[PDB]
Amino acid sequence: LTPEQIIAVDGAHLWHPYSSIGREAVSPVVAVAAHGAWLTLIRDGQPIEVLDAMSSWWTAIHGHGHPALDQALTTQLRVMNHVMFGGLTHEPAARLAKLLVDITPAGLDTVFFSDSGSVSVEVAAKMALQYWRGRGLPGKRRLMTWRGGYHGDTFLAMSICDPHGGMHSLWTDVLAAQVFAPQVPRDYDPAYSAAFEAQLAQHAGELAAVVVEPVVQGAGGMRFHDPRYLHDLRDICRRYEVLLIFDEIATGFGRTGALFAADHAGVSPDIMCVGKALTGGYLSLAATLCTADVAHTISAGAAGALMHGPTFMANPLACAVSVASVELLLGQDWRTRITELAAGLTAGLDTARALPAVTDVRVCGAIGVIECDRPVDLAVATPAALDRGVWLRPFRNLVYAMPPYICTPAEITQITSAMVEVARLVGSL
Amino acid sequence: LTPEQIIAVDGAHLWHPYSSIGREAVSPVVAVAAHGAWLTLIRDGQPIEVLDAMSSWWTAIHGHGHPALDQALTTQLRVMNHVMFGGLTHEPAARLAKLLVDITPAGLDTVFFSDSGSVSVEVAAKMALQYWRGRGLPGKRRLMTWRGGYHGDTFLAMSICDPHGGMHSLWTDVLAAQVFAPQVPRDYDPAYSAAFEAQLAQHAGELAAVVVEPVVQGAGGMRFHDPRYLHDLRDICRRYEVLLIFDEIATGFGRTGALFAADHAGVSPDIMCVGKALTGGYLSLAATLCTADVAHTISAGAAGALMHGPTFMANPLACAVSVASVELLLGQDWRTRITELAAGLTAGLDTARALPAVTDVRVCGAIGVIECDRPVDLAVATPAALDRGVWLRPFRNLVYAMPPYICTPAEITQITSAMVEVARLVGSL
Ligand SMILES: COc1cccc(NC(=O)CCC2CCN(C(=O)c3ccc(C(C)=O)s3)CC2)c1
Ligand SMILES: COc1cccc(NC(=O)CCC2CCN(C(=O)c3ccc(C(C)=O)s3)CC2)c1
Ligand SMILES: *Cc1c(COP(=O)(O)O)cnc(C)c1O
Ligand SMILES: *Cc1c(COP(=O)(O)O)cnc(C)c1O
Repeated sequence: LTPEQIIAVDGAHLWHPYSSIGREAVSPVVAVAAHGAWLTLIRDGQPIEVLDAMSSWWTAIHGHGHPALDQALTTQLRVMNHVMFGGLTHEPAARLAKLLVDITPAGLDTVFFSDSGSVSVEVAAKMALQYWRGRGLPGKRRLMTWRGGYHGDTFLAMSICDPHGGMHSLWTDVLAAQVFAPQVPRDYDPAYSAAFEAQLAQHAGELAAVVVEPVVQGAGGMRFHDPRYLHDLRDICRRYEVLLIFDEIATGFGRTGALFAADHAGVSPDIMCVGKALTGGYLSLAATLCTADVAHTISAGAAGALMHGPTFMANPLACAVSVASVELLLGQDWRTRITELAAGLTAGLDTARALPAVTDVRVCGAIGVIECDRPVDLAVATPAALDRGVWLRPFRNLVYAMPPYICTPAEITQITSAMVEVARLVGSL
Repeated sequence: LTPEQIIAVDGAHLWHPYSSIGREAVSPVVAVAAHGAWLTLIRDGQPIEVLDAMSSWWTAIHGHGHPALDQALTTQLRVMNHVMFGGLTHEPAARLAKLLVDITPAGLDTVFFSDSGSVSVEVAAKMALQYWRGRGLPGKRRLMTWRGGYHGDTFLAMSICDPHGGMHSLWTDVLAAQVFAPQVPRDYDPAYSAAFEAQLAQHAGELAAVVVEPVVQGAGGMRFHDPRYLHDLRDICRRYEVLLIFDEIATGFGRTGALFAADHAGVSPDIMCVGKALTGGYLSLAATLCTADVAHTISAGAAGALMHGPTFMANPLACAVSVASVELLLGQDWRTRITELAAGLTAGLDTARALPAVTDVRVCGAIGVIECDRPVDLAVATPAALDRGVWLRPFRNLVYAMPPYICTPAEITQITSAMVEVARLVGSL
């Protein structure tokens, strides 16, 4: 198919994320290649190379087509594409499980592989509920979180997404009613934690778990909070006998400046989810880790097993590329790399603070955000960035980037310049 | 890692489908290769070649390491591993969407890609709910099904799984309460459809959709029913204005002897799910298709969009291998191939009917089932099958196979021989 033919098929037959059929304000742009930090896109019928400032939705941490990751995939392909994980095991699964247990916050000893972040969140919830059932406490079945969160699109995951953000409005009566604390603030205020505790205390006997995104709330608004809040959550959960689940599907694998965002706080959750960058952006894969205590309690309960098993559980191809991606991250000075990227993002976005429509500029590791005082027009913003050689996708009032770790200083300058200019056009009209 | 090292890591760190940690009666067997219809497994320190009689949980329709599928993957890898589907489109997605629209039951004109069958079921339910909300009838929010079904492991999917088979007593107050008709019989009985209608009639104003597995119920007990029931369902659904959803995640792509199981009845559902064999068993991928009417009604509603969007939506690698797998199937005389396979299964399983512990023998397309009078002990069955050069995984009281389409007549008889011998041992204790 030609780009024109692709557009015709797409408009007629393809759903996109959170999209319509037949009512799209702008056609999607045809992507024809991806290499390193660059996508090749079709603009006016011609192929142009642009920076993947979004890392293709947090995924492309090592860039596209990294020789080591391409090689890992092709190597596994020649030996074993896939076998069922029911009754069989294999080297890619064992290698990955071992790596993940070693590098995640202390105490996370068991690994349940699945196909996506939303599924890994549902697995996490299932672990939590089956845990309390194994303790003879089946009343502990609700979840608590703070506002501003995102945990995926399956129906349980939706129930802990921000009620405004995730629109409880058109989903009233269908979603499980969970417990929501107020939006966690940026700066540390012990009074927020005390209030969180007081609210949790009232519900402790019906709560299985607190579930949060640590340090960075991603799709719900690109908000940052002080790591000390996670220290408080660990303490509150310990004292009131409620499990703590960290959703690191967006934050994992160096993105926030630590290997996992929990490391900023020096705290371990009872259960942890990982996903987006796990395979370095090659293939869908996710994992849910839990402590020995959680695993043994589930296994010793009346049920005797965790009642979940995805068809493609622990897929050898996805596991093999993940092993390569993680080893590639660990085998370099990733901490200095992210620090340099953060510095580059800070320097490049600093000029945005003075712009009339800009309310905030914030950076955390390899994440850069310009917050505006009004919604960003995608029909204006997208071509504005493309003409500058950058692929950006604003959301609501946010112009943001989470660039590949391989981006040079010159590339970060190019990304930030495009971001600043998108923000300039917001306050123009 | 050596096979012994894999076992050690596995026992300590890896969850398996529907399993415990540290309480497994049998260790998993190490798989070290897969090629064509054969797996290389480690048994007592030695590699052995065995037939993949399960097609690696219904996935490996063309066998493992098929050159056309291997090549399709590496070709796509050379150009573009992945890009975000938010604001971008690509050739693999367009090629696959066009194919799927053109081969599925008539009227299924739009395609939503996701990463697993369970997610695709959640997307189907979301489509149905959003459809009725777009019609100003939000009271239509429940689902109806018949007993014996399986639809995946996420929480909404669980709500329509058989209440006994999905131990809904273990998930009492947590699952959505859905409407269950009695187990659909094997033989056609107009009285059953009359009762189905009478029950649906009572709930019509609160029902968004009927959701069923067409013709073959897989994980809920490998049961077959007369296709005429689907004709009745389509009629009932039309007359009472309830959407019809077919879950073809197990039945799709030739498995039951028709391209899709709905084709046995000439029936088109409003929404359809596909998954297991979609990529030929290489990679996780699923799709939910719906009619233009459903798509337009969602798009014209208050939301203006289907509120779902997986990170790896329409992954180019997975889509590219799926294109090759679907084209490979359509490019051969698959119908004759499946008829030959079914004949081989029927001929080879006939002797089992006489065995003392066997209650039924049944075949539908490339699916062969020996139903026993007692739950099958995996500790006996697995080694017994491996001794006969075949990988079999019984569940409950069922010794069954869904072999790769590429199995020769000799290989099919080897599979059935092993199945018969397993059934013979079941009656030996
Ligand atoms: C998750 O909801 C529940 C709760 C309690 C019991 C159940 N039971 C079921 O879902 C039965 C359905 C079957 C699904 C498939 N299954 C499996 O062992 C496997 C699943 C994946 C397998 C692979 C990829 O090898 S095997 C056996 C159980 C479900
Ligand atoms: C699930 O029901 C609702 C209804 C209304 C709002 C919401 N949730 C939201 O608006 C916040 C969730 C965001 C998630 C990310 N998002 C996206 O468009 C994308 C999701 C995946 C994208 C990719 C892979 O490119 S873009 C925008 C919405 C959910
Ligand atoms: C994206 C995301 C999910 C859902 O992952 P999918 O792969 O899109 O299902 C869950 N939690 C968080 C924190 C995420 O960023
Ligand atoms: C396996 C299966 C599912 C779930 O698919 P996963 O990829 O395991 O999530 C759903 N429906 C049916 C009919 C299936 O056979």
